[PDB]
Amino acid sequence: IQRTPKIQVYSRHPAENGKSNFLNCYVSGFHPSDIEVDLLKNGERIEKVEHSDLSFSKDWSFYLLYYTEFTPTEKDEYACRVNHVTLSQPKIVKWDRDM
Amino acid sequence: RYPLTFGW
Amino acid sequence: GSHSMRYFSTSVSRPGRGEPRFIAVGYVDDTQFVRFDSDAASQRMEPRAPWIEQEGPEYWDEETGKVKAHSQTDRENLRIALRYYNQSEAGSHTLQMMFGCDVGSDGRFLRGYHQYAYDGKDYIALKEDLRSWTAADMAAQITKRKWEAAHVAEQQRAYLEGTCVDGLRRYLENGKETLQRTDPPKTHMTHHPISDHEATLRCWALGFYPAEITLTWQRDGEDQTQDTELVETRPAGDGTFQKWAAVVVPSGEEQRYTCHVQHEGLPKPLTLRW
Repeated sequence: IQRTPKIQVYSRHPAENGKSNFLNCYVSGFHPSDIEVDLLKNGERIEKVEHSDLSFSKDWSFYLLYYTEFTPTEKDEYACRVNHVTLSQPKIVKWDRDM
Repeated sequence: RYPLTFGW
Repeated sequence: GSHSMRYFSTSVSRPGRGEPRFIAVGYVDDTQFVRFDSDAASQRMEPRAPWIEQEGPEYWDEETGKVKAHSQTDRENLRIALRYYNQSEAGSHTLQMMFGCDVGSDGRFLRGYHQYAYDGKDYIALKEDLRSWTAADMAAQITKRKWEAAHVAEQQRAYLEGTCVDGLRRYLENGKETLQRTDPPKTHMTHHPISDHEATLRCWALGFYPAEITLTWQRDGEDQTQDTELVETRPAGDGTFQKWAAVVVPSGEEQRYTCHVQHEGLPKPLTLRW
C-alpha cells in the first residue's frame, strides 16, 4: 500500500521562445495522497503555481496536475521537484523540450 | 448526481 | 460513442491535526465538472465545468447536502475501520470511494459501479449485477452483512440504472458541444541520436480527446513491446491529452520502423514512417 509517483514535466504547447505557454508537472500512480510539488525556474521555485483537484485512477492510485503560466527562453531552465514518503530525497526532473 | 453513502 | 459518469472521493485522517480531510470530484468521461473540499471556505459543491453552471440553486443545495453527508459518514467510517482492524489512532488512513455508471452511444444503461478502498486496497464493491457485494477481508465481511441486512443494494441499483443514467444523459446534452466532441491526435516523429551507432525515434500524440489511446512501434511489420519506452497519458491542462512512444534504433535502420496510432477520433488507424 505504498506506491512511488511517476513524474512528468512538460509544456502544454510545443516550446516557443518568447511565446507564453503553460508548464506542467504531472504526478500519478502514487499512494498515499500527501505530496509536495514545486515547479523550478533556474533553481528558484515558481510562486503562483496551481494544481488540479486530488483524484485517482481505477487502481486507487492518486494523480495531480501542477501548472503555471510561463514564457520560455533559450536560457531559462525549468524543473519539477517532488517529495513523497516513498522518496529518500526530493526528486528533481529537468524539463526537456524533447522530453 | 452525487450518490448516497452508508456506514461501514 | 460510449460515456461514463464518475464520482471519486478521498478521506484522509489527520490524527492530532483535527478532523479528516475530505475531497470529492465528479467526471463525465475525462472532463471534471464538480468538486468539494472539506477544507475550503465555501463548504459547498463547486462547479468545475462551464456547462454545469446552468443548474439552478436547487441543484447546488441538494448536491452540497449529499456530499456533505458523505464527508461525515466517511469520517465515522475511518473510526469504525480502526475498530475493525484494531489499528492505532495515531496513524493516518485513507478511505476511497468510486461511484458511477456507463451508458452506450444512445445513452442506454451499460454498467454500474460502487466500490470503496481502505489504505489503497479494495475493501468492498458492488458486483456487476448490482445485487450483491464483494468483500475483500473479514472486516469488509462485517460491512457486507450489514449492507445486505439493510438491503442497501436495492437502493444503489435503482439509483445507478435510473438516476445516474438520467443525470449522465442530461449532463451529456447540456455539455454537448464539449462532451460529445472527439479531438483526434496531431502526430509527428522526432529523431535523437544517442551514440555513433544508435538513435531514438519518438512518436508523438497531441491534442486528443478522449484520453483513451494506443501508440505502438513496429519493425518490418513486427510488433515490438520489448525495446520501447512508453510514457503514461498526461493532460495538457486544456481538456486534451498527450503521450509518446519511443524506441532506440541502430543508426541507419530508422526506415524499418513504423508507428501506429489508434483513437476514436480516427476514421482509420494511422501508420507513420520516418
